Amino acid sequence: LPDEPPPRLVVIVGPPGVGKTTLLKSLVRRYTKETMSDPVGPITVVTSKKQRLTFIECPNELEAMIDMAKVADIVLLMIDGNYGFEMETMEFLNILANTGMPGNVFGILTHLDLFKKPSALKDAKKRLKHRLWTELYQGAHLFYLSRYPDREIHNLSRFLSVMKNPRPLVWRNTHPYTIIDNYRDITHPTKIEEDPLCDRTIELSGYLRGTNFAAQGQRVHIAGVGDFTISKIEELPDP
Amino acid sequence: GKRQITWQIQKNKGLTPNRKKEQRNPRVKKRKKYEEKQKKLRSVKAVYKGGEGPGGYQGELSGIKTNLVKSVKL
Amino acid sequence: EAARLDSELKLVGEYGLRNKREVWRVLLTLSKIRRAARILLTLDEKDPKRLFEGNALIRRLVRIGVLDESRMKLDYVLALKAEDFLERRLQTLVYKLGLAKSIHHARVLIRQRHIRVGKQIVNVPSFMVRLDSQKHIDFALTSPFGGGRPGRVRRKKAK
Amino acid sequence: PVTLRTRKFIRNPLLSRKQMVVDILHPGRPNISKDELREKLATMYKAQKDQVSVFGLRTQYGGGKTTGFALIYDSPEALKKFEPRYRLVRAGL
Amino acid sequence: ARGPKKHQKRLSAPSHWLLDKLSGAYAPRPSTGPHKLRDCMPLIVFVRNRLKYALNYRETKAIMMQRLVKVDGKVRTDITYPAGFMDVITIEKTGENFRLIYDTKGRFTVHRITDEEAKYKLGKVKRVQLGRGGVPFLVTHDARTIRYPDPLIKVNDTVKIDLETGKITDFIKFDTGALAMITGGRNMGRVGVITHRERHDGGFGIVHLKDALDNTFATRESNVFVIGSEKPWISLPKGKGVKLTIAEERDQRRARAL
Amino acid sequence: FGGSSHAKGIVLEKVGVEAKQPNSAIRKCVRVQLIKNGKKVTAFVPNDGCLNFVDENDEVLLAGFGRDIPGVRFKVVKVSGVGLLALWKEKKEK
RNA sequence: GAGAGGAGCCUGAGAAACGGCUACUACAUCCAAGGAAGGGCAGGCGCCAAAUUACCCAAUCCCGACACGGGGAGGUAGUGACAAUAAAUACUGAUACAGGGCUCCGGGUCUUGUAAUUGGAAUGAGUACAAUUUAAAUCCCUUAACGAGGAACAAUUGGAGGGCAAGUCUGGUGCCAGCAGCCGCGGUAAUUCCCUCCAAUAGCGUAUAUU
Repeated sequence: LPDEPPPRLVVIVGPPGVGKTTLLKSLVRRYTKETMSDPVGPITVVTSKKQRLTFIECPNELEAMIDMAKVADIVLLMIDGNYGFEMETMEFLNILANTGMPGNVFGILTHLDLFKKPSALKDAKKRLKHRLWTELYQGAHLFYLSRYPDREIHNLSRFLSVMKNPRPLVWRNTHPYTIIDNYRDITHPTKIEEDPLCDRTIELSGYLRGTNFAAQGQRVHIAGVGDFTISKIEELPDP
Repeated sequence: GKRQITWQIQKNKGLTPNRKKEQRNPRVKKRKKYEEKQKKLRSVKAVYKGGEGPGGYQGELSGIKTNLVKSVKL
Repeated sequence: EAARLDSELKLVGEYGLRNKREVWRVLLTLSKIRRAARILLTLDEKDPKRLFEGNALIRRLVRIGVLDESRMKLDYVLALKAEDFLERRLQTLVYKLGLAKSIHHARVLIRQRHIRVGKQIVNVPSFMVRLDSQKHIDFALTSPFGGGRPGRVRRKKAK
Repeated sequence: PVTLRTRKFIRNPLLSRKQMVVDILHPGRPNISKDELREKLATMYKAQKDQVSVFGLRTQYGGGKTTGFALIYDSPEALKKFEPRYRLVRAGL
Repeated sequence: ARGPKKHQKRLSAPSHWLLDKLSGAYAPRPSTGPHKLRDCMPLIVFVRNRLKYALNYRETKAIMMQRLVKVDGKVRTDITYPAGFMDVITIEKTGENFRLIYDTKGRFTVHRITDEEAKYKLGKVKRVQLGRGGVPFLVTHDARTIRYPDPLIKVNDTVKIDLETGKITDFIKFDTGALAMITGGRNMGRVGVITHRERHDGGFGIVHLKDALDNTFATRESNVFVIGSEKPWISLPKGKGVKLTIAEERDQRRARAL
Repeated sequence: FGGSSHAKGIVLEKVGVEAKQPNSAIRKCVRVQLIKNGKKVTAFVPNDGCLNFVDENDEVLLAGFGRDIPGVRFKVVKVSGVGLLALWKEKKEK
């Protein structure tokens, strides 16, 4: 699929540090133009001439981690320092080795402030880098962030800004998918008001990622809830 | 309340051949190998092992065999 | 082969070693020394580099106590073997000087910091002890065998 | 305690400090705390707490001996106008 | 190359200074002044290396800037400008000085020396020629211009000035059969005694020298430096500047060792 | 196959998965599409358990031998980058 | 030695100075479309991924109204099984029971073992108060204190060989033989059951070129 590409999807995975996930989220937000606080779910970020990106916060539910493990274009693997690993990182890692191997997965490492000695930090860094090397790839790129630096996130940008190729995985070559950016609820006010629960029409709006859609009357799966049918397609134009 | 990772996870042994505590240390393994091959040379050839001990020759213990000629023709 | 396996098994059994790498190491240094003695024997006597160079080599091997101080000839330094070097090594001097009960106990009592050699304390059991420094092999001062504190098991025993 | 034997003293009349070698020992103790040693070079060569500069101070092998290269002034303004800045901020100045 | 730089290289640093091979790239290059590159000896190299009276340049500038050190009575608050030749350097408190001389090996050495013996200076005539006003004045080898001398005092005389106005109180005459330091050639920096002078129309007429123990060497007039007739003005260097052999002088050192 | 030491390949057909003997050479051999040469050579997967890991269409690295079908010549060493013995042991996933 | 590019120009002690002006030549950026400002090496990918986007002018040294102000020389550290070096993963007793252990068809030798019961010492990896080293940190050198009983503080890489079902598959003049067997009646908080030998050993295997 040689498309003039959509935003490449980057995952932020890790243990239940939610402050870690939104930490790196708002951190790379301040690397790009904005400075906003509250994260919407999928948030696209313009980078340079090849392809802009998009960023997401994987919740602590690993059903969503296997959903976005099916999605992920490139991977950011956010991991503790004084704790070793937790289970959810490994579950995502071989859940992704099973689902489909992306072109780029990167380790990135937090909580380096909570130490006592640079010998202990260096020993745990070499050990933990070795366990990423045996679980993931021989000589992968791991990273370190001590709590808001800018130079480390700058060369991090110099690694996720030189996108190579989203290596042709088969399912993502022949299956059409789209992560819903904007949630939109269209219902008649006597349908939503007179009936407490009947059904509601939902305009999910997003960027077409997969193979080409059906021009009329498509069946479509939505994660968790189930498979539904498209009542309508509109398309916002682009420059 | 963090999910601790277990030991096989940390060290992917997987399915390795079961090995010995004597094989764990190579110096112990060559120590237990030399003791056995010192033992087997007792069975084959004749070792000195001291002369008459304390008691002073209680006879030729472990028998005497009269037909046997254990010698190198020269 | 099998002559090397029984030979190096006899060396790793006579003297308490861990692998055959140290055997090959000792035979390598003996190959260099015996090689130098050979190529000094190529010249005649009264070749002054055989006199002074071979004289210096036999003085150095008398000094580190491998060649016995009685014999003073380069043929007698050609006639060496690896049990001289392993007989001069520190571990076997701990056992043959009776600080230890067995040779593996001697290597434990060397990696364990219990022995000193003169002023140093020596962790390496492959330490080529000099003949002059042979006498001063003894237990270290902070060890339980050279005075000092009685160590972990007796501390947890007193408590 | 600490044992104190000074080697190669020089009166150093050029700067009104003193080019001193001060060789100390702590046998059996942990290490010697050079600010407490700035409370030790006060009566032995008549210095106040400001004008005791100490550096070098490499402990010899196996505990015990410890070499120290020290410099005592005769005025704290000579300390400030003759002393380096990292030695000042390390020296609480 | 193509104009001046102030960076000195370290493998090419010459003999008189005793610089370390360590500590980064660059060495303390001397800048312009009285003398050339060779017989220069800065206060950087002098008070830090030759005397060990320094730790770093906070201390050395902290010595130099406070007006305690004098060079010919001048303050000389500069690090790159040189100290001269056969030098008089001041430690005026307790009344001592530093004459720089050669050793018996040919390199410079410090000497604590008195106020009188320091307060005169032995400076060679470089030139006696005609300038403005119609007078032949004297260009010294080291620093200054001695205007209105005695009119027959010519070149190659080495002058006892009193250092105070630059005026001749005595001179040592360029002569055959006289005692002279040599600063150049294959045998540079040696006290000897000249036996002859040769003319050599074609450049640099020379002297034959034959020392106390009959060793002959013929060196040029540009490097000869007549240091004394007998008249011990300056301090005597070690071993009378004879430069004997290392083995025999070594046996003399072991003989005179305490 | 003397210029390079390992050749990549596409697993084309698992030849003889319907055999009866569990560790016979019929069940062990696998048809391989060589990438640069274009030829089709069969190679020995060293176990039936490793044959359960050798899947269709996958990038598979092969090597030679050195010493039921004497004449099948190559050997499957990797499947999709991961080594096949490290897949046979429980070392790595794919 | 030659340097967006020809053509000219200016400064200074020293430059045909270009990371300085003036036109012309080839592109290209802000605009309210008249006008303006514009002319480097390093980084990543590349011709499925493996060496930091580190900290300092503290030393040594250089430059300026000049003790301060400035330094992409230099120093300090981080990764690294490509090598090269030293060597951990234990040491030592006591008793009890067993009678065979080993070696070449019949020989030859005399103490050997135990998933047997117990007792001792030894601690070094590591955890780490401190202090020190240092521009600051770290490593080092000191260093109080904790720090070993296997189910652990959890040595590997190769090869050779034995045993096995109410299992499976194949051959064939019953009961045999073959290849092989994580798969068996039940049972997964269900079960507690079978290994020996050789090699190198913090290193080892494999493929081709091969010598």
